[PDB]
Amino acid sequence: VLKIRRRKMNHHKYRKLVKRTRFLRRKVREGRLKKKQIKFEKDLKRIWLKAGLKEAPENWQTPKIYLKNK
Amino acid sequence: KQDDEPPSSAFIKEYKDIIPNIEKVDDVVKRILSLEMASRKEKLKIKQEQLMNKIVENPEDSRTLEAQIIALTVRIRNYEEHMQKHRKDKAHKRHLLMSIDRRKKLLKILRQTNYDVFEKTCKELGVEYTLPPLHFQKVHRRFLAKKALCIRVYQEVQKLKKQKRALKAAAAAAKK
Amino acid sequence: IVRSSVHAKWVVGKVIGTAMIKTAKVRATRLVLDPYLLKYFNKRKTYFAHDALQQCSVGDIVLLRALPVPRSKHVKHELAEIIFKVGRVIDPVTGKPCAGTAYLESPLSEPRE
RNA sequence: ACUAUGCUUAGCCAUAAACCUAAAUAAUUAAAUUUAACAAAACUAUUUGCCAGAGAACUACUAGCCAUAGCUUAAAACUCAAAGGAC
RNA sequence: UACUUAAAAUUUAAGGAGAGGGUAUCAAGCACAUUAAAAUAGCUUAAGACACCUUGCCUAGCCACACCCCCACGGGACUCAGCAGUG
Ligand SMILES: [K+]
Ligand SMILES: [Mg+2]
Ligand SMILES: [Mg+2]
Ligand SMILES: [Mg+2]
Ligand SMILES: [Mg+2]
Ligand SMILES: [Mg+2]
Ligand SMILES: [Mg+2]
Ligand SMILES: [Mg+2]
Ligand SMILES: [Mg+2]
Ligand SMILES: [Mg+2]
Ligand SMILES: [Mg+2]
Ligand SMILES: [Mg+2]
Repeated sequence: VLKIRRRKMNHHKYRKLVKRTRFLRRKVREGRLKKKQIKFEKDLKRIWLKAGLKEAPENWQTPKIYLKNK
Repeated sequence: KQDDEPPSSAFIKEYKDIIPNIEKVDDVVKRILSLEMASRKEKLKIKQEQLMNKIVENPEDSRTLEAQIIALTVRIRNYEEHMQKHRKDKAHKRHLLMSIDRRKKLLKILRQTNYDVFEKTCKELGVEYTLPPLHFQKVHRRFLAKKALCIRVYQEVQKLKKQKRALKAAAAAAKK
Repeated sequence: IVRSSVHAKWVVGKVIGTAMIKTAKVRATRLVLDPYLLKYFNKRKTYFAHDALQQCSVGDIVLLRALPVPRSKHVKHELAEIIFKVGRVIDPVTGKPCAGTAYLESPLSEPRE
């Protein structure tokens, strides 16, 4: 009885909280994805540098997979 | 397409062996009992029988793995023709994918039991069999991009080694 | 003609891969006792074996002989025998071809072909 | 009174009390089995998935996703001696 | 210690039947393979690789450490983790 009411009341307070801070969350996300991309690029640079290459493989450009490509 | 398609003048499987015995039959009667005045289901019973003769040693038996595989190839090619017109039919798209997977399961059992029959069945039916991969590979944009660089990085490192070996050997040859 | 140090002087397994040149990847299984349950389960190990003639196919049971000196880091066995060929089994008891629990050639007959 | 929308053509989203609140499969009906009660009589075997007090929490972080106020995955700190189910 | 060559104790190196802490929100690792004309594109991984975290265990005893920089040419912040004793 009170367990769905509490899920409902808890879920109600989260949707209200998300609405109040919707714009802040958007800027948080765009920055979390940018860090997620830099971490991806750096992890790829580590690989070729460890292998002994001084420059990335010819004709290679790290794909931007977290940007608004779709 | 496939090498053999039943002609429109062929009789249905019920009267395939009966009309030849009859001494004289009218052209109209032959046309009524031909494949022109029958449903597509009837034309598929003729395609299957033709393939059973050309592959199975004993076409009388239809419960063999080789015969069951032949039954599913006719259905699979039938579902494919259906899906070429009914592009948004999701029940038949499911029927096609489940029969393909069923044929693979049967080809696996046949390979494990009678390899000689397995090889003929695949060659005649034109079905390529790929063995199940030992490990499942996950797929997503981050993995496919890192896996492409890793292959590229390796190739570049090996190409450099080959060039160094040639130059090192060339210098040694000149000294000799 | 000293024998190998490795414990697995003779190992039986199934050929799970054959994509390396002159080498067959073989999966052996042994029974290991679970101490809590006191029930036996299968522990599987991979053995690289030297297939000189490339006569191995995936799914066939084979017997491996430990090499006296390791050929490489992982190749420490050779292909002694192919116990069962995949899809081409020959019954040991009667000697007649079989396809599962059935005789492709009856044991009563004597084809000698 | 009237709009999004319900319709069609192409995609996308992947959510329901998506519930028969019953995983599938083969048994048996006697094992002196109401083996709690209520549902839907009980129960054996096989295989996989899942659960390990409640709240915090259909949450935070993480990764994937055509999803960008989204979905799936999913904790801890901290608090209580209960929470919960059937009659 | 015996013989001028054979029995031990004690180690070292290379290995592998099997067993061996936690986190899967660590799910991919990125050269980790084979052949031996030097080619082939392979190797490990949900039966838990890789990463990180924690801990001496195997107990007639064993292992690691010996001021610090894993080491110790070299360098540094320059030595009781021997007994007793002191801050
Ligand atoms: K040290
Ligand atoms: Mg309207
Ligand atoms: Mg319901
Ligand atoms: Mg929800
Ligand atoms: Mg959420
Ligand atoms: Mg989240
Ligand atoms: Mg807790
Ligand atoms: Mg987390
Ligand atoms: Mg000190
Ligand atoms: Mg030191
Ligand atoms: Mg002291
Ligand atoms: Mg000292």
